[PDB]
Amino acid sequence: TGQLVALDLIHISGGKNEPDPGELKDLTAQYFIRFEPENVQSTAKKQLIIRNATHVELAFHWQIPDRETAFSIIPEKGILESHSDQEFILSFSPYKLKCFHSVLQMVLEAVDDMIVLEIEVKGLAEPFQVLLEPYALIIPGENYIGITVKKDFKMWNNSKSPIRYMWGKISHCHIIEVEPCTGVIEPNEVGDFELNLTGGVP
Amino acid sequence: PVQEYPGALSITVLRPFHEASQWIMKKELDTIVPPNLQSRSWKGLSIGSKQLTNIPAPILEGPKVLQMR
Amino acid sequence: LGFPEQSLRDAIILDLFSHALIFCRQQGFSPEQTSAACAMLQDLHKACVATPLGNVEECYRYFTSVLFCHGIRRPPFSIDLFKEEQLLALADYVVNTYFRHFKLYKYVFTP
Amino acid sequence: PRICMWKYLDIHSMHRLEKAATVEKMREVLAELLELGFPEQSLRDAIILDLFSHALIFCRQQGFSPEQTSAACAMLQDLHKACVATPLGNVEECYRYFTSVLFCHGIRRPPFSIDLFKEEQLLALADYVVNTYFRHFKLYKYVFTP
Repeated sequence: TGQLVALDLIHISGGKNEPDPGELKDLTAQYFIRFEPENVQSTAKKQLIIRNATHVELAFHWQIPDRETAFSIIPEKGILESHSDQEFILSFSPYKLKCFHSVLQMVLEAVDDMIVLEIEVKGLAEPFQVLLEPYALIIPGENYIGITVKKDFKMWNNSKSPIRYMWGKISHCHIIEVEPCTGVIEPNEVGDFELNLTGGVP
Repeated sequence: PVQEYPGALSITVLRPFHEASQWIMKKELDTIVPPNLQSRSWKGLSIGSKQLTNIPAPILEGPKVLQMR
Repeated sequence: LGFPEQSLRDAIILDLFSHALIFCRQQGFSPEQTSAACAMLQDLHKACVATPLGNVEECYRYFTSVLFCHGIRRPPFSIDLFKEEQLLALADYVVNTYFRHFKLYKYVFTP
Repeated sequence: PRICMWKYLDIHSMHRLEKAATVEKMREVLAELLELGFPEQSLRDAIILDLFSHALIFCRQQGFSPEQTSAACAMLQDLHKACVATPLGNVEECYRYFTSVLFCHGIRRPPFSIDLFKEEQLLALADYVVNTYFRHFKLYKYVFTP
């Protein structure tokens, strides 16, 4: 018996894709994998399923080779098995605030009768979800010259962003210092910073 | 407590303010768009003392001006 | 476009789109809002040069309509692509040469 | 590069322009002063009138002293003439020409210059100038050059 290649794909939510691709590869209705708030380290993890109906020992080519930096696909090699479910891991790690888009082309060369399959991937990155408590710190009382006072305030980054950061103080007399000057938060990690005030101006 | 004054206690008040004209109004509904058509990312005219139920003002996470006393 | 040295019209268009690319390269439109405003300028160029008669107000209203189509969220006829500061700025664009230099482009691109 | 004060518009014409508080009346006064014809018969005169009129409008928007008014008007007219004096591409030569002309007004050394002006206003021009016209240089080139 002679066989063809039919694109039978399943979303992460179990939504099937139309046989003999008519909705999967329509230019107006190209399936658009848009992402919810995704940060820069924990990639946008989505699973797509590709169905096989033959035992052919053939390879496949993923064109956009493979995308680097902002997109990662798992696995990248391996010839599938007959009647086996080929799961593909899509990882989206944006590099900037602007929302990124990528086009993935699955080249299939078995032979309308059938053409290459195209993927649209889009994902947005939140600029900063860093919150400070208290956003204003005041030293109640009268500090004499040469007297230092330190207070601890707590910062959390409710996002998947262990982004390094710097702490710059507008001080004309080196009155106020903060430790650490530089630091690396972790995803959803909350950090305690100490601010020291060594002022002496009347 | 004051680090220098014995027994004295200094009290500080923080209040967010308006970055621009106070007379710039804000509409009752920030958006009039159907809760689902958005692209996801009663009592009588009692002119008397009807309590203005100030909805706890949305917690301004880092407001741009803090009034201090 | 042909070489800018052989046709002054292509030179003018290339300069317009070159100042398009060089300006917007900071504060930040994403490539989406980018191609949006970019086709905005091209489309209103075509609309303004569509007739030799003066059509400043009509093209102005057309630009503002398409502007609010790119500033208001209502699919499939309008997309929340630009911000309010950005959208007022976009309004500030086409106002502020393409209806005063409107006579220059009118002389150039109306046979 | 010389002092262009009270060269094309004197104090009387400027006072006439000042009494014209509205855009349309001031455009009429500028057309009367520049000896330009009706904007409806020639596009070049219309372009020149619109340029000078909007120029006066934004200069109203900021605010300065009258000798500055006449200096800026005469310098605009002179550099427009220089830009349209030849049909060949001459952006950088007019660039450097009026670069030299600035110092004849921005720094105090008579009789080649006079300190009528401030650094902030200058840099404002460096700004607005290199922003617009040498970008739109081809537009005026196609119109005012043979």
